[PDB]
Amino acid sequence: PSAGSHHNDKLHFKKGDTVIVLSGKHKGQTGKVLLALPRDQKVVVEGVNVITKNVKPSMTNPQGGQEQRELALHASKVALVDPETGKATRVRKQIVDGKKVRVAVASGKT
Amino acid sequence: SHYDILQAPVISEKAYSAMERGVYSFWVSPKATKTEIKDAIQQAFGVRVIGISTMNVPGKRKRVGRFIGQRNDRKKAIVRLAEGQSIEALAGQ
Amino acid sequence: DFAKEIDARKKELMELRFQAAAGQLAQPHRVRQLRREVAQLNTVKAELARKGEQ
RNA sequence: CAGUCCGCGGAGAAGCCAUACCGGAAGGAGUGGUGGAGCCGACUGAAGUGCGGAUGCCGGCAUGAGUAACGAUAAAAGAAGUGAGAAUCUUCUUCGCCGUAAGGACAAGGGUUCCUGGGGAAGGGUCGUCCGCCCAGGGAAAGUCGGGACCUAAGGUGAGGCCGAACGGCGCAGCCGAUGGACAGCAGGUCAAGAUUCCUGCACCGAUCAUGUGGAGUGAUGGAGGGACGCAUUACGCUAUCCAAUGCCAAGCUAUGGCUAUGCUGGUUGGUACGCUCAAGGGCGAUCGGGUCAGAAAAUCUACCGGUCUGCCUCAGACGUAUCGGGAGCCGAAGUUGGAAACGCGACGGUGCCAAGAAAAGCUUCUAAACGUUGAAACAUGAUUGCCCGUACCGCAAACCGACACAG
RNA sequence: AGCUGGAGAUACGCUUUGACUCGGGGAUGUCCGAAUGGGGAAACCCACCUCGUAAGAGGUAUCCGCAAGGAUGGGAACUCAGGGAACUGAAACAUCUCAGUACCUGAAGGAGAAGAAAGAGAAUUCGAUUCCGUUAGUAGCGGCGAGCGAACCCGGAUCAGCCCAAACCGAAACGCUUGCGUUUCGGGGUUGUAGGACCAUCAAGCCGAAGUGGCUGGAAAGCUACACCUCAGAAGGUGAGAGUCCUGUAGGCGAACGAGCCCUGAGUAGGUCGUUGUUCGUGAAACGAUGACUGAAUCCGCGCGGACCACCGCGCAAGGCUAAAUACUCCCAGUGACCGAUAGCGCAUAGUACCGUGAGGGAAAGGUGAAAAGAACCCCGGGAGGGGAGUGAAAGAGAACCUGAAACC
Ligand SMILES: [Mg+2]
Ligand SMILES: [Mg+2]
Ligand SMILES: [Mg+2]
Ligand SMILES: [Mg+2]
Ligand SMILES: [Mg+2]
Ligand SMILES: [Mg+2]
Ligand SMILES: [Mg+2]
Ligand SMILES: [Mg+2]
Ligand SMILES: [Mg+2]
Ligand SMILES: [Mg+2]
Ligand SMILES: [Mg+2]
Ligand SMILES: [Mg+2]
Ligand SMILES: [Mg+2]
Ligand SMILES: [Mg+2]
Ligand SMILES: [Mg+2]
Ligand SMILES: [Mg+2]
Ligand SMILES: [Mg+2]
Ligand SMILES: [Mg+2]
Ligand SMILES: [Mg+2]
Ligand SMILES: [Mg+2]
Ligand SMILES: [Mg+2]
Ligand SMILES: [Mg+2]
Ligand SMILES: [Mg+2]
Ligand SMILES: [Mg+2]
Ligand SMILES: [Mg+2]
Ligand SMILES: [Mg+2]
Ligand SMILES: [Mg+2]
Ligand SMILES: [Mg+2]
Ligand SMILES: [Mg+2]
Ligand SMILES: [Mg+2]
Ligand SMILES: [Mg+2]
Ligand SMILES: [Mg+2]
Ligand SMILES: [Mg+2]
Ligand SMILES: [Mg+2]
Ligand SMILES: [Mg+2]
Ligand SMILES: [Mg+2]
Ligand SMILES: [Mg+2]
Ligand SMILES: [Mg+2]
Ligand SMILES: [Mg+2]
Ligand SMILES: [Mg+2]
Ligand SMILES: [Mg+2]
Ligand SMILES: [Mg+2]
Ligand SMILES: [Mg+2]
Ligand SMILES: [Mg+2]
Ligand SMILES: [Mg+2]
Ligand SMILES: [Mg+2]
Ligand SMILES: [Mg+2]
Ligand SMILES: [Mg+2]
Ligand SMILES: [Mg+2]
Ligand SMILES: [Mg+2]
Ligand SMILES: [Mg+2]
Ligand SMILES: [Mg+2]
Ligand SMILES: [Mg+2]
Ligand SMILES: [Mg+2]
Ligand SMILES: [Mg+2]
Ligand SMILES: [Mg+2]
Ligand SMILES: [Mg+2]
Ligand SMILES: [Mg+2]
Ligand SMILES: [Mg+2]
Ligand SMILES: [Mg+2]
Ligand SMILES: [Mg+2]
Ligand SMILES: [Mg+2]
Ligand SMILES: [Mg+2]
Ligand SMILES: [Mg+2]
Ligand SMILES: [Mg+2]
Ligand SMILES: [Mg+2]
Repeated sequence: PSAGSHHNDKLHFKKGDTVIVLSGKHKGQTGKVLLALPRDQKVVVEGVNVITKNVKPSMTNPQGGQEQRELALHASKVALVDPETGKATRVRKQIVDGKKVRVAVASGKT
Repeated sequence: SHYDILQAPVISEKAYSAMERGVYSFWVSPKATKTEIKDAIQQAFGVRVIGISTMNVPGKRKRVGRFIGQRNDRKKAIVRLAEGQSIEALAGQ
Repeated sequence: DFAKEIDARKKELMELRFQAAAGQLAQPHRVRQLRREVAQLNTVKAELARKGEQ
């Protein structure tokens, strides 16, 4: 029993955001946020290939399958990129209405 | 008002074999008295009741994962109608 | 008029319970969604009770 | 453990493991092997700081040892089945053991142990395909049975009331409180598993209302009766219930040496309604009137007191007719005669005894007040109403009390 | 922008006309329980009265009071109060101590108590109460034994003193031989260097500066070459050790509703008898304190100054209220030369399992891995277990999942 968020159930990425990996064998690979699990700190991007095996199970079928699937990861990907990759994120710039806090590195958005 | 009283129709082969005879049985809230459940049937389905019986049923005491517990206590209640029986045609189909 | 819609909700809610004892229950969500409409109902009634009468 | 230095470490820390090296000892190094994430050395500071013992404590593992036993000396044997596997589970045919029990029904008390389908770890003193064990799902029905919506005993309460450093101790009425009083149905059928509950047949109870008879008096938290009670013996009738037979009915054989049925086996009535049918036994006297001083006053009801003339009521149970069941059996036969006989029924019987044997409501009878006396009390029929809790299963025991599938 | 409790599991779905989650109020809130319509073996039985269509709602205990409106019960430790031990020490043991300890019972609050001098005291000083230091083991008490043990001065924490009876006016109602006096209301009146009459910010939260390439490796946060930020190098997460990846931190903002500074007290003062508190055990025993019986004085008056007397000083009793400094810690935050699974609370959770008719007693605790990628598939076996294969850095990690010492086999 240890919550796993030392990061206050905050998340630096939205669902569907393009993202690059900092660390692990995936460092420098690219992916949109397919699933964002805040409190557990789990992040899914396409390309985190993992070979789950099962034709032991009956429910899908009397056999089953080995199959390729995603393996969700820690907020140890870079949250957001740009023509410059990686890098941190300034916020609080205004949208066309200004009601959307936004993002920038050197400068930009999203 | 009274739809809440009728917890669920009883399933099972015996309740079906009785349902062939024109008597119907359901679980009702344990607090329920005979008169209110007779009236709740006469409201919920529009037939006249002609006979009744009821029986409190303590739940089977069951256990998962070395956690032992009592299950909810039901109250079964069986009722026979006059010649305008057949209830709503929700039989075995 | 409020009690009429309450009881109309209660009837189908019990109908859902009756099917749920059986193998038919394809849309369990409609269960809890039927109950909040009851609660909201009652709640709004209380919200009128104090109003006007003070 | 702490402060400060020096540093080391996934080319791998502590810890664990060998080791012939090193200091005078407590000790400490070198190298190797696990290990996989923290840690050594120096100086200082503080301590829960050094274990062989305490019939020490928590823990694990030995010896006794494959030893004693496997929980009544009421024995078991063959076939056949299932199955991965069977001395043990299923079935069949013999065998043996209890039979005022070792059968059955209840109360407790336990709580799903009940039934069905499945399972095989552990529980079962061996096995296990099985179980009272594990899993899932069903089963539990009441106007009439027990309790409650009635009553009271002991006892416990207890406004008022009597006391007492406090908390509290008593305590009249009333109330609670069954082990007792009171009260309406029996016969049959059946889920795998419920039954005076459900179904079938036909009863009863109270309540409300209607139709009608009647067409007027009802008649209380108060009075009165009664309910209301001991023990031992014992007369008469009877039932339950069991015995006999050349009674009836049903079914078939038999053979071994015989019996050819007069042999063998089995059955041989339960409820209800109606009787100018038979019946022991049991109960009961009956009004008119007087007195106030009796029941608070009342009273047409009780008590006291005086006068007045076998009979009634009753069915225990039997017998007949009908009917509704059941009924051996291959849908349905017969239901006789004689006898025995309860602690049960008639009854609250007789007789004897002394130790002199609950209360209370229901209930019957009276008036008080009040309500009326041309929509009474009551009765008859129809209809309508019938609430709560309990009910499975074990229940002289493998399911309760004995730490156990316990010789209690 | 996710959510759909732990809970790890599927299906059904909710959400950018704002979900969830977080702070703030509202509204529902079955039955027991002070339980309170009545009963009762808690969580269940049985009623009555008004709404009256019915489903459904409200009332029906006792105590104080007209009437509002209070009260009953609960609360870890803390407070005050009514009762009040015994082991034990005394190397025995009665007085003594252990001790007004433990315990029971009552009242109450976030505190409580106490408190505004008929005082301490010996300078003709002090000027409420509480608490700390000290005076000081001084005085003193004690089978003068074991032992028990003050107070003033002085130094701090905190310091506020306010109100009524009573002489006197106005009655008003009632009490009597006639402009008067029992308890009620306003005025006025509160004392000792005598007074007074009547006549001269924190809450939910938002913003938040700064690093990249090569190397080892399974992995980068290590090493390394160059940098940058710092009112931020507290900390925790990330595949290993990250100021510059995340969350944060310093700083700054932050709300509709939200909590929080001639009189002056009599059945009494006093006394005798029984007793007791402070160091006070009858001692020369004052004083307070009350059970019993008694029973004064008024301002040229009353109590005390430790038997008692005179003098000399301190003070005005018999009516009340009064924050703060003080105690505790059920609960919250922070911190630690505190523990780290026999330690540490009994519990890494459980007052559970279990033991007891009961009051009550009362446990063991843990560890895959980075992430489940939690072992497809094949083999022997009903299994269980195992061998291959794969996943993974490691299967010298495989769910009887960190290490894996010793007994023992
Ligand atoms: Mg396999
Ligand atoms: Mg019935
Ligand atoms: Mg298990
Ligand atoms: Mg190494
Ligand atoms: Mg060594
Ligand atoms: Mg590691
Ligand atoms: Mg260490
Ligand atoms: Mg020690
Ligand atoms: Mg020694
Ligand atoms: Mg030892
Ligand atoms: Mg031992
Ligand atoms: Mg031998
Ligand atoms: Mg032997
Ligand atoms: Mg033996
Ligand atoms: Mg056999
Ligand atoms: Mg054979
Ligand atoms: Mg076979
Ligand atoms: Mg086997
Ligand atoms: Mg056969
Ligand atoms: Mg028996
Ligand atoms: Mg029972
Ligand atoms: Mg069985
Ligand atoms: Mg079975
Ligand atoms: Mg087995
Ligand atoms: Mg075995
Ligand atoms: Mg057997
Ligand atoms: Mg019943
Ligand atoms: Mg019946
Ligand atoms: Mg009864
Ligand atoms: Mg009493
Ligand atoms: Mg009784
Ligand atoms: Mg009885
Ligand atoms: Mg009866
Ligand atoms: Mg059948
Ligand atoms: Mg049976
Ligand atoms: Mg006798
Ligand atoms: Mg013969
Ligand atoms: Mg008469
Ligand atoms: Mg007998
Ligand atoms: Mg009575
Ligand atoms: Mg039975
Ligand atoms: Mg039962
Ligand atoms: Mg024993
Ligand atoms: Mg036995
Ligand atoms: Mg989860
Ligand atoms: Mg009550
Ligand atoms: Mg009570
Ligand atoms: Mg001593
Ligand atoms: Mg002593
Ligand atoms: Mg105490
Ligand atoms: Mg107390
Ligand atoms: Mg209190
Ligand atoms: Mg460098
Ligand atoms: Mg860090
Ligand atoms: Mg004295
Ligand atoms: Mg002395
Ligand atoms: Mg511990
Ligand atoms: Mg250990
Ligand atoms: Mg404990
Ligand atoms: Mg238990
Ligand atoms: Mg295994
Ligand atoms: Mg291994
Ligand atoms: Mg290992
Ligand atoms: Mg495993
Ligand atoms: Mg590890
Ligand atoms: Mg291990």
